[PDB]
Amino acid sequence: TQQPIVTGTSVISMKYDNGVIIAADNLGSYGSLLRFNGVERLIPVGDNTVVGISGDISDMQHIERLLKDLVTENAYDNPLADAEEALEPSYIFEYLATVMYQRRSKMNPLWNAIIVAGVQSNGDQFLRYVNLLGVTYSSPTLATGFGAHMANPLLRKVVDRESDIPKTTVQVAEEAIVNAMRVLYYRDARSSRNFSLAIIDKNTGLTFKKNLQVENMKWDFAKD
Amino acid sequence: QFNPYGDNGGTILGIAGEDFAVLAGDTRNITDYSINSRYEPKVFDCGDNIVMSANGFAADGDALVKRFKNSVKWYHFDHNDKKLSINSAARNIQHLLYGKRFFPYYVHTIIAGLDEDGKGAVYSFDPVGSYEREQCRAGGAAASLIMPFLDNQVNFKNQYEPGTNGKVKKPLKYLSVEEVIKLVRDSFTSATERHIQVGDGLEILIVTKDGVRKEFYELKRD
Amino acid sequence: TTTLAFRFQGGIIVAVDSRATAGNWVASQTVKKVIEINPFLLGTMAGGAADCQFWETWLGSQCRLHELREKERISVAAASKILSNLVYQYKGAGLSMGTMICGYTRKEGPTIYYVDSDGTRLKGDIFCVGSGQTFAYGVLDSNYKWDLSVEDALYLGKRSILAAAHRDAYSGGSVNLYHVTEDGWIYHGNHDVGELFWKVKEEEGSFNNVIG
Amino acid sequence: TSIMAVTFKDGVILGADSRTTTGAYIANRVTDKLTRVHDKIWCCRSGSAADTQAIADIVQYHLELYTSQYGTPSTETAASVFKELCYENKDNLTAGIIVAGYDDKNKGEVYTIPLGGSVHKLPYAIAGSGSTFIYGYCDKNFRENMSKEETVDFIKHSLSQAIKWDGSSGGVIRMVVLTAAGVERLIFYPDEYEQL
Amino acid sequence: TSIMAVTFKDGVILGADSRTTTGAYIANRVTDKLTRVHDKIWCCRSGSAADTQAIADIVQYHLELYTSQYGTPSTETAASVFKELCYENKDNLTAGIIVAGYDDKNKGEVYTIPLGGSVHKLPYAIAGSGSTFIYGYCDKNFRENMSKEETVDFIKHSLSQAIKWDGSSGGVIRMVVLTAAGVERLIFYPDEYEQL
Amino acid sequence: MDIILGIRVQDSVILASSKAVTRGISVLKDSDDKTRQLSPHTLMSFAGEAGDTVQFAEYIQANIQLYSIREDYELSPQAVSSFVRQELAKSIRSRRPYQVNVLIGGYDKKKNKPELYQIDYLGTKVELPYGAHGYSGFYTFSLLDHHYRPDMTTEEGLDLLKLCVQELEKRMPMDFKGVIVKIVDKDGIRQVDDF
Amino acid sequence: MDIILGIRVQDSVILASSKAVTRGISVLKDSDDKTRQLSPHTLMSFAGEAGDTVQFAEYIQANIQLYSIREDYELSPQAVSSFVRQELAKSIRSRRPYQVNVLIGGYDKKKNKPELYQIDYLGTKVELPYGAHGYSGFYTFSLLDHHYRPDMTTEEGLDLLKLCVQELEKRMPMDFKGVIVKIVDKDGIRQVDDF
Amino acid sequence: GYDRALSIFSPDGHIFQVEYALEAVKRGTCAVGVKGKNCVVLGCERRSTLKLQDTRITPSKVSKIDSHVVLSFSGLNADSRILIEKARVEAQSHRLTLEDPVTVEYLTRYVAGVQQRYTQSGGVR
Amino acid sequence: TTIVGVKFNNGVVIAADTRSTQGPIVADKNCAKLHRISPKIWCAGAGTAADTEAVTQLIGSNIELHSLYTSREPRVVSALQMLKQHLFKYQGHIGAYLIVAGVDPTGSHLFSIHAHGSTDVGYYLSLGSGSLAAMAVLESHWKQDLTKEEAIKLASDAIQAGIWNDLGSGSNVDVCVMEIGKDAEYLRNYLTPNVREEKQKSYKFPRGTTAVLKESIVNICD
Amino acid sequence: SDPSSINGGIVVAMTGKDCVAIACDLRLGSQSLGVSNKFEKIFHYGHVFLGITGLATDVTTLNEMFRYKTNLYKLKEERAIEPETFTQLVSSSLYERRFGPYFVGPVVAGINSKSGKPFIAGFDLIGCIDEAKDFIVSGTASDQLFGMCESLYEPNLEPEDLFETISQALLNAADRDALSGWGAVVYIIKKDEVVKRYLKMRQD
Ligand SMILES: [Cl-]
Ligand SMILES: [Cl-]
Ligand SMILES: [Mg+2]
Ligand SMILES: [Mg+2]
Ligand SMILES: [Mg+2]
Ligand SMILES: [Mg+2]
Repeated sequence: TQQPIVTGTSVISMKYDNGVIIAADNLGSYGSLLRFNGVERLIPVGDNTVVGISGDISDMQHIERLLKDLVTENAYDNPLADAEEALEPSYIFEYLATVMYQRRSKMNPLWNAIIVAGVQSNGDQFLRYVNLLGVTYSSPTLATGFGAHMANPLLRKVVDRESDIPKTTVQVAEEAIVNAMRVLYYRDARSSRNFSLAIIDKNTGLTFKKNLQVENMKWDFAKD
Repeated sequence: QFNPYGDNGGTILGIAGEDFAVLAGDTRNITDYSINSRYEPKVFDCGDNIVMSANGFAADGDALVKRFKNSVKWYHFDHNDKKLSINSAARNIQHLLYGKRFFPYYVHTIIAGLDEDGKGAVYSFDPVGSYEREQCRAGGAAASLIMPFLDNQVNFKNQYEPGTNGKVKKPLKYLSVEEVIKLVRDSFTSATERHIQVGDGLEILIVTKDGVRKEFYELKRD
Repeated sequence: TTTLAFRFQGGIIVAVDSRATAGNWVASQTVKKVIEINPFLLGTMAGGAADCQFWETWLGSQCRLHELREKERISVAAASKILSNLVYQYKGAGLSMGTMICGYTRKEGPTIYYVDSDGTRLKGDIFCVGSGQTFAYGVLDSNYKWDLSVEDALYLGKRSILAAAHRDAYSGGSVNLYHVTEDGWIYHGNHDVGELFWKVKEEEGSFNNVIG
Repeated sequence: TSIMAVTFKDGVILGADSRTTTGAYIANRVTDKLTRVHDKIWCCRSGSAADTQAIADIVQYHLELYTSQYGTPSTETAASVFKELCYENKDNLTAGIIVAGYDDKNKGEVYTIPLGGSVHKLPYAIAGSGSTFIYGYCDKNFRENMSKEETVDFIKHSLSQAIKWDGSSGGVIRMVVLTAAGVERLIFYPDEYEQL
Repeated sequence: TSIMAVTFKDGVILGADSRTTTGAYIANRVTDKLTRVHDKIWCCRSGSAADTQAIADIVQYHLELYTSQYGTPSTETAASVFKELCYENKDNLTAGIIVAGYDDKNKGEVYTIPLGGSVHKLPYAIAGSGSTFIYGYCDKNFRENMSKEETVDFIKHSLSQAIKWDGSSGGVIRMVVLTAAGVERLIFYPDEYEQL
Repeated sequence: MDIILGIRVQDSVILASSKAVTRGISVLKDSDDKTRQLSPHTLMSFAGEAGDTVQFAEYIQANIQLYSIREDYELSPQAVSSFVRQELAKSIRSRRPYQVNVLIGGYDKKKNKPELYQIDYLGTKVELPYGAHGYSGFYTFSLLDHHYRPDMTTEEGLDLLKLCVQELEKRMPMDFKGVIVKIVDKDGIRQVDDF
Repeated sequence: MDIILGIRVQDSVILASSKAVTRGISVLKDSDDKTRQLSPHTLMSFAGEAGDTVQFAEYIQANIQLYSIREDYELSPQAVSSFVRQELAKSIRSRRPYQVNVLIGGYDKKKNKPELYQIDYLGTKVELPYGAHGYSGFYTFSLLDHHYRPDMTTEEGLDLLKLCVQELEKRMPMDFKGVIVKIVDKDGIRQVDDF
Repeated sequence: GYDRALSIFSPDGHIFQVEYALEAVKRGTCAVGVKGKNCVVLGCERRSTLKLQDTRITPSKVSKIDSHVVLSFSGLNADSRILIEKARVEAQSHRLTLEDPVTVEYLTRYVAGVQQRYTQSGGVR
Repeated sequence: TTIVGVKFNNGVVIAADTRSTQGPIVADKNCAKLHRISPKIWCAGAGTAADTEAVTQLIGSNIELHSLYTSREPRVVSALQMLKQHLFKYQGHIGAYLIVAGVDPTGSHLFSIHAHGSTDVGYYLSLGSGSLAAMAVLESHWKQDLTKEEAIKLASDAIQAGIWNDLGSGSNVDVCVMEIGKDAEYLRNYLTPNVREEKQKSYKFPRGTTAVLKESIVNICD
Repeated sequence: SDPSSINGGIVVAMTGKDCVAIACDLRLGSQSLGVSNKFEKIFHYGHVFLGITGLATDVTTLNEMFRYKTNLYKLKEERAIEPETFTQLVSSSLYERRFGPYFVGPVVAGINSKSGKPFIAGFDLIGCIDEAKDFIVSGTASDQLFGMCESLYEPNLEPEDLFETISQALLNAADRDALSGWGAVVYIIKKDEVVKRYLKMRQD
């Protein structure tokens, strides 16, 4: 039994025609205090996977170490560690999902909501969610916390079902993600303006963007 | 305090015919008032012509299915590739569930297939392993909406022969796969209308001696 | 649940309902609450469905192992005590069971043991167990004699379940009858309350509280 | 909330953020927490939105009725009415109010009224959840008899920090200037104040 | 507690008040919250006095054993040991620790470890109950590559305000300077810092 | 308090009510009459919270007797039962409700019919051929479902009642010290002394 | 469970134990023997938590019988009572204690004296001329304080016991369905069939 | 714990430790059992190189396992006490769970099972 | 519920979905959440359904009497003041969450009221369980100087966001447009994007299927 | 101790072609104990029919209250109250007890005598009107009734067909609820004739 201390808010993501996009702000909240501002909550694993984590940051840092160790262990006695036997997004997810559900079953959970975004070896987009309860699900768009309530509706207007994915470009997808991040800054009381964004494309690979800012905001007051 | 359980909503439904059995379930997955996925399947082919669904808390549901699938694998290894009969699968699942009697899998489990005489079979479980073979069972969030409809339309309950003064009951007969799928679709559209956790899509797995077939239908997404 | 079993001149009658409930939700109307342990032993189920079902089939396995090891069918006393000693180990953990172990052996004759989840084990001639036990007792006690015929005893057991099925909201479905003799148990059919009630009302003239 | 009021040479300035909060959800990001109870007597509202509005409405009614009979009320009088309501209904209220007004005799005055309903006359006052983070800054930077431009910069910088650290604070920085000249409303958007 | 550690040109300086509390009673007004875990790796202690001492003692033991086998440990290594204890025993600990040390390669480094047991490497860190009141001040006044005298003034002014507003903080301001030159202890009494 | 029963037969209503008054681990009395005559052809038995029962019974009795004097007329059993129900229906939303359950047995002289009404402390009224309050019902209802006939005589009703008391004496945990039996018919109310 | 009594007279110990087994609102049995013979001249009655009682009684019985076979000798009532006390004294600080109260009536053949021991679930042992467990004592102790004499015969002890049962049947709230009476003397243990 | 396999097979397929245990039995005083039409009689030799014995208190050669079964033996006296004790405990345990005293066959089967266990357990002879 | 309000050029528009729930069950699939306080002042209500209807009728009643008393058309701020003081008096126990909008001699107005009695002003607002889905759309697509047709589109789009993404909201979209100088136009079921598909089967029973014990004519006349 | 599920019971109403149907079970119990199998839950005031589920004492009280109020209505108005008007009266009366409510689930059914339009409506325990074209459900088996009605119902059923649909809806819903059943009554209502039928159902 735990209670989360230093926390991270929404992680948002979606599929597009050639890959997946994922984003998360750089804030480490301490209750109502917006304590830490240089926190990276997107962690790449290899050149084909990005794990976005919300919830308790001490547990996030533990998960970082686990993923880091997983890369090391996979390389051992593995001549094809950078080829056919490289870590897939599906392997990384299932590992985390196993851990999350085992920890909930021991009544000592990792207080997190996690989204694993990546591209498989055959070019297929991978996007799946797992949380402190061990609950897993997949969808064209996935989001945690406030993102689930405010981002998903916006991202679902772009990709509402499976057939919309081939029709969605990386430009359109990134635009929707960046817009969603702005909306979260307007409305989530534990969000920051600064955020990171990652694109995993089956052609251009992993593009990791740091120090992005929410811009072009409106602040008008009605009369009465 | 940490609460290890959650409710992922959705509903499932199993019907057995003479030489077939269906196991249906909506594809919506939820927490509270949010939709997690519009298409997250929870009815699975487990091999040996057994289909299974464990509806309720998805994490427990997935764990159970995963363990039973594994049980089928080891049953082959240990007993010379022998086919696991539906009755044996049922009993095995009882022990899986009751094994966690004091920290239960929060799921209503239904399996479907064919018995050793080739006839359609549906078995249903409570969260701690009590099981029973039936012609008919709905499980999950909208079970209370669907089940009485099934009593009326599958088992012809409260239906008497016209003109017989309520003395002669409507006789029991097996339904064709076409008739059964009509009832499944109507059951799920009705459940979608009146239950908020039910909708998005319907996935039906049909089991005959030839194998396992799938059918998908859209449901209302509101 | 309503379950009963009583001893009489011609052996043992065992009668049970078939309803399962989750609160006010009627979960099933076709539950098998009698388990056939061997050709001479019966077990009744009341309380937790899984608890009863799981441990009473387990009991059957322990009885089978006894006759393999001892080359002799287990006594009703020893069979009931395996179950009672088992549940006593789990006392406090939250098991919910009200069971009756009924059967015949040469050394014992017809015998009924009441076993429940707080470890109580009682030999006796008459027991009614379940949420509708009191309703069954009312009818059974007021019509019971030792010298009942096999035909009358079967009816009284059936009629007692019907009485409880009617009044107790958490009892119903159908009646399952059993008769236990020196030659073993004999099944006397499933009797749906849907038809049995009106049949009994008309033929017996009882149930005048109900709109005919 | 983060709110403050600061006296200076020509009068007094009130300042506030614009965020209203139901848990971690921002129910209103363009809230006006600076409220008129009289021509040149205003207040900053913190605590319950419902409570503070109901109080401010009653006070405005009292001062309107006061004015009809006895002419313009003092800022002290206005603070007394706020106190009377906050003190006598302390069990049923969550309201941290700063009262600020301009007389010609008394110039700029600031009265703060915390949860208990006590009154405290100060040169400047800070209140609301976000005020905790700027006690150090405000104490070190406040001077008496500042100019209008200096006081505006003091409030802007102060609330900027309060907003930066308090998740319950944010949006724009609204201000109200109270002088002999009249009443001036000021607004400052994130793009400006964030990068101070 | 009010505690802080600040990196600067020549290394790093740790700062702390001297108050230990049991409720509103000051159990020790001359507490030393700046503790040596290695020659030039020190920590600031906040939270439970018992927990933080027990942790610091274990860490000192680990680094002594580390030094016997592998030579001088890095400041990062020291922070990792603190984290390991704080994270794995999070349910049974109340310890907010700031770790600060001087390498010759890495110069001055500061790692803060809050309640959960997470690690955060920063240019400077503030912690303890009194830190809340100086987030505004410290953010506005901190610069990178300050001189020794500037950094001492920054810590002195900051903790002065933290002490002024936090009832749980007070007494003297102790500081520890970590540079290539060595280890220097500084103390500042109320009469000096109060009237800043 | 505890056991109160009622059986309506062809020409009469029979009420049986336990004699025991228990407080703690002591049976304080074994000859308690848990009934009041509301009018010459109307009898009310009662069970429930200590004090409340008699206080309520006598309050109703006073009101019906007041009515009888004012109008020089006897209220029908149906009218009395409705009055009692309304008083209990008021009571349940009072500051302190009457926790009293009652049976009302009466003979309607205008209809020449016996009538039995079961009313609980919530004000839940039902007309029944046979009635019971508390745990008694869990045994007697099923018993009466089997043995009761609508055309029975008063003597047959008493034998049917003996069968109920015997069952209760066998299976009830507490000693309720037998019952006082009273019959309500065309000739009024009388007590059976040897039961 | 509920009522267990014990009376030590000149030449014997008499134990009386209620026959009722009640669960909920149902008396499941009215002929229950709440006693076990530990040895030929030692008898133990018991009352308390369901299941625990018989499980404990039979566990003690097995241990004493084991002792008897090993040593070809009968333990004194004092020795048996001390063994039982220690088992209960262990039990009370276990994860789940035995909630069982016992009386031990025995005839010491070496001393030619009857002995009655009262032991509660905590392991509180006392030797007494007369004993009771549960609410029974609240009536019987004062009664026996008045009527008991140390030199009474077995017949006088039975009449004294009849006086206790009568009082309990009059003033106890619950129907305990009479008692099974057993006598322990120089010739061993025997049951009185007509009580 | 002491683990050594003391009872093991030899090249010819004998377990010498079990066979040498039989030699200890051969050394022991003679014991005989004869059963009649309605009884069984157990006879036992007692060697007479021991005068000045106290026969009141000296362990008897025939032991009661329960009130209806008896056990006599030949071989090591100290070893026999361990078997008798275990048998007596099993006798009471059987009565407790089965609610019936042991059969002579069952009691024998138990004692024989104990003896067998000591032929393929580590650290024991 | 999802409800919204949006200001435009020459007036204001409000909208709402048409689902009412009890727990996870849909009680009414087409309820009216748009209320008339006065001819040109309309209210959208979320929360406790009986409370929103009752508080809207009471203030509407008092507003009519006030309009007759003063010989003036009622103002939105009067309804706002009366509603907020009523709700405040009851300390949140009257669970009415309202979006009040309308036109009057002073101009066009848009406010929201919470159950505890706090009021907000805005060009765009959203309340109810689907308010986050709606507000996300409003924050994305709202701009200054909206036309009538643009504001209706934005309002209904914001309601749709709730319908699809919030399980609390569903069925249809109601709209009411209040323009200055014109009559308020109430657009009941402005959108109906959740029409039930044709059922697979007719469940019309053969006459005589139901067993009957007694028949009798019921007298309704005097 | 949940007031709405102590006694048990159910009511359902449906509309057809120029007709309405309202049905209810007959059970009155005290939790598990069935007490009465004659407890009707449908009442009428003129041509307007009202069914009430929930706590039985409040069912009785409200019937008596609405008889009271409709009788005075008729005396002053010199005409019978209509279903639309009566629905409003029910809502007002329930909301009057906002913070001390009657624990009931009333259902109005009837045909407007002027317009000829079939009308049904439902309420929560505190007055919220739920109007419906098709059907209204209430009671301890409301979930079941919702499922039965949603699947079985079709618009514009003839009185004889509507009887079969509403009866089968109630019966099969009641048999999946422990606290409902023990008999049933169905009212078929046309413009100027009303037929009342008692259904044969399982008595467990
Ligand atoms: Cl506000
Ligand atoms: Cl210290
Ligand atoms: Mg739906
Ligand atoms: Mg029933
Ligand atoms: Mg902020
Ligand atoms: Mg039913």
